[PDB]
Amino acid sequence: RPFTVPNIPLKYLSNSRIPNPIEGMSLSPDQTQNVQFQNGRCTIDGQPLGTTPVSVSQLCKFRGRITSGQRVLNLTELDGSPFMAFAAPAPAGFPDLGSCDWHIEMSKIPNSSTQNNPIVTNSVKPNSQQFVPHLSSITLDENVSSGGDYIGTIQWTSPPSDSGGANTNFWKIPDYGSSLAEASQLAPAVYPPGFNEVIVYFMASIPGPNQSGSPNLVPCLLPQEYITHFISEQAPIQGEAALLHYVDPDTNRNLGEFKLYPGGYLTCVPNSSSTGPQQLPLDGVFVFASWVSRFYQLKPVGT
Amino acid sequence: QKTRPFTVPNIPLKYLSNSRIPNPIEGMSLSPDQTQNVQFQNGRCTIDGQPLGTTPVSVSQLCKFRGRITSGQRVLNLTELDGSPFMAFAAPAPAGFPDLGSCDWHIEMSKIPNSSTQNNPIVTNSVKPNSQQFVPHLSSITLDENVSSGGDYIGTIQWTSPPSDSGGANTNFWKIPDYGSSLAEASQLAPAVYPPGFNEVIVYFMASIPGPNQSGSPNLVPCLLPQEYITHFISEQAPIQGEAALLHYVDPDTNRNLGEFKLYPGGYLTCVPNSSSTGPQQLPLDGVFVFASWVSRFYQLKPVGTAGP
Amino acid sequence: AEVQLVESGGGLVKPGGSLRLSCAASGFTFSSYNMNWVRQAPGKGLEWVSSISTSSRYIYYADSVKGRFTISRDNAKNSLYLQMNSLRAEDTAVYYCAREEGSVDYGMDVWGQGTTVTVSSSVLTQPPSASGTPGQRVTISCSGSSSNIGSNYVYWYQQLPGTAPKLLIYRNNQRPSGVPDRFSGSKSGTSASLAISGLRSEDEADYYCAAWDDSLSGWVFGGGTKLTVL
Amino acid sequence: EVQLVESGGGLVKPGGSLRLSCAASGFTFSSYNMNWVRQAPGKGLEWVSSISTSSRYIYYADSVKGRFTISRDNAKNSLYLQMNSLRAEDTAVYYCAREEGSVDYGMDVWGQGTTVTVSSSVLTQPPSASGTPGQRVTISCSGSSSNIGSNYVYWYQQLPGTAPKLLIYRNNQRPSGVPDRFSGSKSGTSASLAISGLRSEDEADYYCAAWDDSLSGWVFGGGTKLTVL
Repeated sequence: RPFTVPNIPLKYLSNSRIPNPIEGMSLSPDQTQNVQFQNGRCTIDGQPLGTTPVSVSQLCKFRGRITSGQRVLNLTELDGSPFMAFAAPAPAGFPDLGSCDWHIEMSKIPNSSTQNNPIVTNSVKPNSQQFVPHLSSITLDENVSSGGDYIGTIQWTSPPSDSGGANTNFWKIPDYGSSLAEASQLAPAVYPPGFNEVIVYFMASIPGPNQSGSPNLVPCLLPQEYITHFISEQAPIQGEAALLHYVDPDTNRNLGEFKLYPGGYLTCVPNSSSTGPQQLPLDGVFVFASWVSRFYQLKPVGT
Repeated sequence: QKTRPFTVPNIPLKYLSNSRIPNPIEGMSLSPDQTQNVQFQNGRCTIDGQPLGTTPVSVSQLCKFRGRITSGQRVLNLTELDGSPFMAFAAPAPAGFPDLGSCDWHIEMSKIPNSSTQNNPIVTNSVKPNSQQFVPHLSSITLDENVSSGGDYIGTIQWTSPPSDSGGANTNFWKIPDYGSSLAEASQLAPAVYPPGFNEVIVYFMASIPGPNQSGSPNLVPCLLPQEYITHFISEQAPIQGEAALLHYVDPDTNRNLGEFKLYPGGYLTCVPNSSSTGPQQLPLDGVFVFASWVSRFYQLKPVGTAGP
Repeated sequence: AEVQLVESGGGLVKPGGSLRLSCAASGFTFSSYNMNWVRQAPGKGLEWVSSISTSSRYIYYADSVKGRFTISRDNAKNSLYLQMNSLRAEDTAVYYCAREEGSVDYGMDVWGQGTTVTVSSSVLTQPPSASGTPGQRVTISCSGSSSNIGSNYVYWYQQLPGTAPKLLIYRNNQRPSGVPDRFSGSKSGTSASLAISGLRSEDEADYYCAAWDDSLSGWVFGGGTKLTVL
Repeated sequence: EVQLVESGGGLVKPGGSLRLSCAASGFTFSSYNMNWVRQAPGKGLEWVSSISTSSRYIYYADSVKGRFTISRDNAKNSLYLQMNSLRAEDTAVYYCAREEGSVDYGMDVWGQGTTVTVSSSVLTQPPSASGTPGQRVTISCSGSSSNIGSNYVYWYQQLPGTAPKLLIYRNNQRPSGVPDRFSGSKSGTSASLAISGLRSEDEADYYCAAWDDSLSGWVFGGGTKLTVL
């Protein structure tokens, strides 16, 4: 009932859009820019939004049936329950990595084989028209030899096909697909809130090329283990923001001030235009300070 | 005494991870021999927040490895998942290192960070953990094939097969590889876990990894606690206040109690099966484990199960 | 769409009696904005009263009013209400309803004409007066403590004779559209100050500094500086 | 050979101190939980205290909390109780006993004891029972919700003068070497030992024992003297 944040250092926590360790914090390239992720979305009183799952083990996964010799994956839930389009862009944990191709790996469940490799490689173009997860299906790039119940994941990403040579861009989400009066019901956009404040993103890496030849970094608004805490704790909100300290666990010296908003996003004020949380160590811990106002003024983060 | 009250995460079991592979829990099981012991090195955490073996904090760090390999060669020189050095007697293996025994690991891995602009970054390979060069405790393992390009690889077990050079033994996820060293306190394995007695059996949480096995059946990996439980204890660090924590398995639709379980400080869960053909494996998977009260190792549990019509 | 707030229900009330003020909004989608009540004893400074969020989730009261007044909004009828009970001489004021707007860090950017309430049968410190000559520059200072200016942002309102106040400054040193850059704000420690350059005779007005106060969990105001131009 | 040997007790007087020792051999001392059980001349067994293998878990009887502290040194293979501010009520033979996992941590092995002399029960049993040879005799054990109601009942057999031996663990299991004439049962907050086919060698003092959740310690029956005619 008293609001809390898991007492673990950031270095040991998972991204909430890809199931990979957090590698750092950073700002969005345009610091006034809005995002609309469907995963890693949860109110701090514990309501998940979009397609967000409880556990990392169901993050960025898909599952469905496909007919032998065919390309169309009829989606279910990761446990095989049918997917009801009820307030939901796609099944739970379905990837929200927009603006890229998804080179996928999958396998049949349950296993029934006694030899051979059960893994199947394939590809998806989420900007393709038949990419309609919200209407329970996506069309793969190659036919699948053996029909069956496949569960799988994004194995690596590459720049998006049929985009006139655009780059990978993990700040965008896909188009889940809609028809007449059958619109996808998305988690709403997240906005910088004013008061000099920029949103902090937590970066992890997924394999795959990009046109700059740089690391392949996926941002997200919270670590997954924070979301799972909230879903469990369901602590009541008692203020317009929860003020948090990024505290050095060894020294008790707190390394920066942050406002964590009810909607499930975290902000800071950057010191200079160059600086920000990029420079913070990864072995600090976030600790709930007190409930505060819209109007609280954060000491800026950086050098 | 310290008295911060004990809690178990309030999420149904269906939605939580295995703690030995990063995959959702598909069921509960008893061990094939309900007297047998396990020495998993993941899923090992005390209920007061002290992880053992190689247990990582996060599902994202589970059943994963990272090392350098020089191009042309087969020796992977391990580090920790974040790049930082793994010293040659610091633990049985780097944190989150896979602990699935009695199987070949068929792995997939990529160079980290990314440097590429075209092509596929994924390299497949395999390990035979029963081989002599499988010495994670000395900070190196030897892959089966050469790696054409050398660098900093991070990767996972992509699928398993029955263990080669083992006399035709089947895949057996109840066992662990041979690794670790007595030569130092830190390199010693997390200890075996035995059924405590008292007619009690250990409850395992099962999940699935891809892989052919000898019976053409599910390829299911057992562990002792859902990982989210383990991460919760690491945060909470609730004081142990009795030799055993009584838990009820609750149907949250009605908050009905579907049965008593003892959660032991060492980090494992037990019950008493109704009979030789019944047990927790019949329970629904959408239930929630709830702390009831601290008890004795001598607490006599109501049996769990039934089987008729 | 003329953006407008109009209050009503004022008048003469007996001590110990009750009264319900209304505030009719038009020209902007009412339901999207937090609303406040700010009162003003005739010829005294600005006293924030109450504060109510878009869906009525966050409601705040001044301590001099806690237990006696009740803020509510009917988003259907584009209305803000202030029910006043156990009334006393201290409550005699002009009562303004005002709209918070996000683009100016939720400063009160649109006010109403006010309604007078007569019952019959300060924390932020400012200079009381200040004077300058045309062309010259004057600094109105404003000092608080750690729980208001020390923790929160400082806002500046200006008020011409017998008119509603006007947001001058938000976020310590930003200006709404239409506020000339002669005005500049600044904040250091538990203090803030407003600087007016190239002073003109239209700048003749009372100047108020405001800040949230986490100690009181409500707004707090300066005593008002009467700027006089000669 | 497996053996516990106890020492350092003898003819102290009130307010004084006494350090008992207990020496293990034939088994890995460090691998075992250890208790102190004392036995006033002609009276019943009283569990005193208990220490876990690596000393993490320590429990005392309500009547020694404040005055006795238990301890072990697994290197020197010894258990200790340093008894301080002793009164006359502390006069007994002090046994040290070992808990054995294969019998649900019943005390399988007791030493011969050491007598501490000083001068200047919750579970209820019959005081005595008797039976003609070959008969069946039953002894009842009754307690409350916090002991028998929640936890397993154990049974100790103490032969004429001898140190006790575990008869029944887990309500009704029989350790290796206990005839099937001895069966045990529990029902709610009560338990019963049944000896069928009675023999002269069965003449002993029988005790029941359960962990009491309230007291956070062991709790013993008053003991039943079984006379064989």
